[PDB]
Amino acid sequence: SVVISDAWRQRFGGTARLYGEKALQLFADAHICVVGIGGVGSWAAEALARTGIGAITLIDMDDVCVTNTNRQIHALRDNVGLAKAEVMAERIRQINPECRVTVVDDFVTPDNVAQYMSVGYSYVIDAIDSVRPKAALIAYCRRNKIPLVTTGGAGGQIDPTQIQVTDLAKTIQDPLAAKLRERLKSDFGVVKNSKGKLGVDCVFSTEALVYPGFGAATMVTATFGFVAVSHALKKMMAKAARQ
Amino acid sequence: SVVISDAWRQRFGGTARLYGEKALQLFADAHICVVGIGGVGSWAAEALARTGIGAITLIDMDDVCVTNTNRQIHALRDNVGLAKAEVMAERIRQINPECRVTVVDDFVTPDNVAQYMSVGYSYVIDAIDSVRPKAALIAYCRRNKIPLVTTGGAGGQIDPTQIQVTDLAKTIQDPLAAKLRERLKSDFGVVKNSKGKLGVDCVFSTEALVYPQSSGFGAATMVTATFGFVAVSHALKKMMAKAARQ
Ligand SMILES: Nc1ncnc2c1ncn2[C@@H]1O[C@H](COP(=O)(O)OP(=O)(O)OP(=O)(O)O)[C@@H](O)[C@H]1O
Ligand SMILES: Nc1ncnc2c1ncn2[C@@H]1O[C@H](COP(=O)(O)OP(=O)(O)OP(=O)(O)O)[C@@H](O)[C@H]1O
Repeated sequence: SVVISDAWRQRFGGTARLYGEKALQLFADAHICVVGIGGVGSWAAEALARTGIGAITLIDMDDVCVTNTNRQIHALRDNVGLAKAEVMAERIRQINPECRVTVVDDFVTPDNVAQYMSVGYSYVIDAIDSVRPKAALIAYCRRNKIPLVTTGGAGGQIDPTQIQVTDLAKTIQDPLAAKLRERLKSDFGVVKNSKGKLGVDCVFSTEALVYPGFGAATMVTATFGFVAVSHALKKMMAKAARQ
Repeated sequence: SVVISDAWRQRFGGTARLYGEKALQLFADAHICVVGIGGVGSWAAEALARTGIGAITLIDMDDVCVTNTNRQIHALRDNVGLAKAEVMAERIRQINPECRVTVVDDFVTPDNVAQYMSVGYSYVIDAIDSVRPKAALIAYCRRNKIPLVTTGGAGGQIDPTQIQVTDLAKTIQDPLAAKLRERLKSDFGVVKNSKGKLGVDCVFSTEALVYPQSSGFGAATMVTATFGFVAVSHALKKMMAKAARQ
């Protein structure tokens, strides 16, 4: 459904060499949504674009702030005060002019989550920090079998080598992930499996949290983003191989 | 000491909250050199800037090519055909206008390495791909006790969770590192000591290589950038430890 141009092949030849032609087409035909374009999600957006994903949706309504500078790819002096999602969309268009980027200038809420998630995404990357919306987002994708990867807390951590993906039920050292399980259970009835799983893939770190509200670093928060994207692409490729 | 301005505190207050106030100033006073502004070094540079490093030198003479798009932070439509180091420098100035950024529009060679490393860097991040000059750079820094972190090959890899740090003698699934060791031996007589170590810290991955599909190894942002990020984290950690020891 995207006809790969010669220019696209120039941009993404390295992607073809790594994942294969079938994968290159799969990515070019994919539509991935990132919700929250902050210290995790902005790097996830970047990585999507640089891996030949053919359509990307970004959901956020916040502006670039100078305090974002330590950990968000869109935080540059001339961007300050502009909407994070539009700034990122403009950058994606510079990475891959043929990528179809949509900006939703809104916050996902429990009342609008169904209408936004129901578009038909290949994958959803959840990089929101507010717990009530995040729980609602995860609950919705999970019930509807919308492929999702969610991300735990990326602040207060210095070691990018401790980042990994596991079922949301098995995360450790992560109070955000913990409070999410709580909310899922009580407000959406989401609960453990036969196997002790919630069936929700989560990027988290095993690192014990560093208290000074938390600080953050690019090397860690970006790696959350990148690990979420690589997890998604792996799943998508495994699915495409199966059928 | 570099004076930390109120604007600096606005940009990097998150850094101070994570690493502490002493570290904020250590980073502001630091001068770190990145050699090779590509799949790994471009993201190393980005990360140094966003962590409040006060001086950064960038060494490369290559230009931004459209084929860099899959894995280099400076590869955008408008930059194609410009010098990588200059493009990256301009971006660092947008991240932190008070960072002092030096561009060396050249390649490191066995004949210029001493002059370029004679500067007194806090740290050197070696992200070059060419094995002969890579050996020359590493051998120079090692002999001179210049703090350095190198990396092996970042291509042919899809899993950013397998990246970690070991001594250069101990890397696996990394033809580049292997050649590098051969060249260190053959050209600088640098060889393993009694404990099996070269005394060179190297970012590598345990991942089995993914060979060319569809003309050398491919690469992805998610992995090559994480190489650079793990290099920066390692360097900052070592710098903080040496400061505390002192
Ligand atoms: N319900 C929501 N829908 C979409 N995006 C959201 C929602 N809630 C939060 N976000 C966004 O998620 C991102 C979270 O990013 P991150 O945690 O790094 O921190 P930030 O909010 O930019 O920083 P700070 O904590 O300093 O305000 C932000 O860009 C934020 O605007
Ligand atoms: N002797 C050297 N000194 C400084 N930089 C170097 C040296 N040799 C190579 N480099 C730089 O190291 C970086 C390596 O990056 P990377 O391996 O991603 O390759 P690239 O050269 O942009 O890719 P390709 O040439 O395969 O398209 C490049 O920007 C390159 O110009």
